[PDB]
Amino acid sequence: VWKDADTTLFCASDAKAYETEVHNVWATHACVPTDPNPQEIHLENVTENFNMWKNNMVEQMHEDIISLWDQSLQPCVKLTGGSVIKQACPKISFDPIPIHYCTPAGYVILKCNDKNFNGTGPCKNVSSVQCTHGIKPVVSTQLLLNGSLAEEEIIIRSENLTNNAKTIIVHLNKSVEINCTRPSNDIRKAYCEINGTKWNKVLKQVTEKLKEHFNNKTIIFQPPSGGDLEITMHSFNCRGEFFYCNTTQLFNNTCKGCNGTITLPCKIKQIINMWQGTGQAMYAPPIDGKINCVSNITGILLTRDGGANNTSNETFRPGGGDMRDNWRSELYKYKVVQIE
Ligand SMILES: O=C(O)CN1CCN(C(=O)N2C[C@H](CO)C[C@H](C(=O)Nc3ccc(Cl)c(F)c3)C2)CC1
Ligand SMILES: *[C@@H]1O[C@H](CO)[C@@H](O)[C@H](O)[C@H]1NC(C)=O
Ligand SMILES: *[C@@H]1O[C@H](CO)[C@@H](O)[C@H](O)[C@H]1NC(C)=O
Ligand SMILES: *[C@@H]1O[C@H](CO)[C@@H](O)[C@H](O)[C@H]1NC(C)=O
Ligand SMILES: *[C@@H]1O[C@H](CO)[C@@H](O)[C@H](O)[C@H]1NC(C)=O
Ligand SMILES: *[C@@H]1O[C@H](CO)[C@@H](O)[C@H](O)[C@H]1NC(C)=O
Ligand SMILES: *[C@@H]1O[C@H](CO)[C@@H](O)[C@H](O)[C@H]1NC(C)=O
Ligand SMILES: *[C@@H]1O[C@H](CO)[C@@H](O)[C@H](O)[C@H]1NC(C)=O
Ligand SMILES: *[C@@H]1O[C@H](CO)[C@@H](O)[C@H](O)[C@H]1NC(C)=O
Ligand SMILES: *[C@@H]1O[C@H](CO)[C@@H](O)[C@H](O)[C@H]1NC(C)=O
Ligand SMILES: *[C@@H]1O[C@H](CO)[C@@H](O)[C@H](O)[C@H]1NC(C)=O
Repeated sequence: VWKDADTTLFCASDAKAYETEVHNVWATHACVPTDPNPQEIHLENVTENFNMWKNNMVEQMHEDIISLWDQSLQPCVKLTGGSVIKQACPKISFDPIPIHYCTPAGYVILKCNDKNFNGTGPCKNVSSVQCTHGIKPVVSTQLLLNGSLAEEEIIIRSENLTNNAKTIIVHLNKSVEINCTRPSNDIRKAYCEINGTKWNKVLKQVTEKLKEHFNNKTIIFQPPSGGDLEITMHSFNCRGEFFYCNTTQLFNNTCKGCNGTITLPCKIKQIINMWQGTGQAMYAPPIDGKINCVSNITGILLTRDGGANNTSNETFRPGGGDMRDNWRSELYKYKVVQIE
């Protein structure tokens, strides 16, 4: 037997001693080797309750990535509320590795295997594990990149869909590749390429889903409605440089003559509004050469518009901000229980 519980966890990863990539370096000195012979035990006829939106694993993971980034990203200037900390800003090596989260002696992780699980509520196929799977801690906005895929249909996730303040995580079942380049030799201009057909058909499918959850209303996509660039743009980090990308072309409800390659305009930014805590950080101009990342779009962060009850439509805008949602998109199937 086992009661819901909250303990300190420990991490595991196959990081490399000689690799100077920051994620490996942090995982070398903060985690242990991954479990060599894992084994999950299936709890026969057991039904368990899960709550992805009220899970402490997420906060512990969040703290980890805040520390990783605090030890690894070295901005030339940092401007946190009166503080103006200055320091050398060498260009660093950057590429996330999977991180496992593991329970201490006396606790275990239950793993929801219900292929249509939405994150909250009950779960009939429950298995126990000592460690989560390898989770890449990919920091980004608007789009979830390089995560897992939904096992069956496209899953919709929300602490409470009725409430229009709580964010709507969409879990795709078919990844969409995003290919972003800063060509070699204005060195701050860059662009991401997406297959239109692939994208647009997926967005169609997403529309289907949202309609079912909203009395099959009219579903409208629009770009953010004000805010800072980290919010109005799809932001992420590629090879250490902060890419901001305009995603207006993706939320074009019109799509006809739009089945080709979608090129979204992007810029690398040196001054960013940080996500760890309040403050600004200045980095040095970008490295030379063809800076590129090819990534899987695996989920979308939506925020539904308020004050529409009295109409026949529901409009959604891409909506990042709280990184804890990124972690939630992989941790949704897990929960810690104190063993009895
Ligand atoms: O705990 C919370 O809910 C808020 N925390 C307290 C302090 N924070 C903020 O003030 N902001 C506000 C600001 C715009 O308003 C955008 C910030 C952001 O996400 N920047 C960002 C930088 C680099 C990358 Cl690659 C990226 F994907 C995103 C989030 C952080 C979270
Ligand atoms: C429960 O999950 C497992 C994966 O761990 C998979 O075989 C299937 O979805 C379920 N199996 C049984 C026997 O219920
Ligand atoms: C998730 O499933 C539960 C039923 O187990 C339901 O109560 C809840 O409303 C669902 N949430 C979403 C977003 O589908
Ligand atoms: C991208 O998606 C494909 C299939 O959807 C998968 O095989 C591949 O591993 C993914 N790439 C990354 C970097 O996760
Ligand atoms: C993904 O789920 C949708 C329903 O939202 C379904 O129509 C589609 O066929 C699924 N795609 C795959 C590859 O399972
Ligand atoms: C709008 O929708 C919310 C949630 O469905 C509801 O509580 C509220 O009464 C509705 N209308 C107004 C005018 O607030
Ligand atoms: C979900 O949100 C709606 C709108 O704010 C609210 O009326 C309802 O009570 C909420 N449900 C829960 C369980 O908090
Ligand atoms: C990504 O784009 C670059 C330039 O647009 C191209 O050279 C490269 O082949 C592309 N890679 C993939 C996997 O599409
Ligand atoms: C784009 O997507 C379609 C449909 O998924 C696929 O058939 C095609 O090979 C992809 N690439 C190009 C260049 O059209
Ligand atoms: C994205 O591009 C459109 C036009 O293509 C522009 O009107 C919009 O302002 C751009 N987004 C931002 C955040 O500047
Ligand atoms: C996604 O995975 C690919 C392959 O490992 C990597 O090249 C790319 O940098 C990743 N994207 C991000 C944003 O981490």
